[PDB]
Amino acid sequence: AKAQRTHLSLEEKIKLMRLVVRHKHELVDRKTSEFYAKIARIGYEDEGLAIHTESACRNQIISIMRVYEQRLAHRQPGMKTTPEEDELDQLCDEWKARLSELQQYREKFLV
DNA sequence: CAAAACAATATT
DNA sequence: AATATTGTTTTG
Repeated sequence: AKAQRTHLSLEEKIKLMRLVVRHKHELVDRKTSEFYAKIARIGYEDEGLAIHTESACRNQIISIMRVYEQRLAHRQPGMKTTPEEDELDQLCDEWKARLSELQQYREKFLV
């Protein structure tokens, strides 16, 4: 997680996503934020990332997606395989699936 | 030099 | 209100 000041991000990104996926099942209709509001809570009370806010919990995770989709279409030569990058990719895929599953439900309700 | 990721902002 | 985005900072 880049941030204003940090030593290693790639590590933080994985740690953050490692929590979202582990809590992808958790979800409340009453309050959507109730989710991201919990991730930033356990992400700073266990991972010790630093400081995050509900809103920030929606921008950070969101940003990681844009990159995941961008580097997903690239699939171009000139890059080497890595364990860290591989894990992050897997975590993103799992999280992406959960988001899609929830979206499908919406379509069922309407049309 | 360039891309990635955050944190806040712009747009719907 | 919710999301991708936009500006700035960090990583590569």
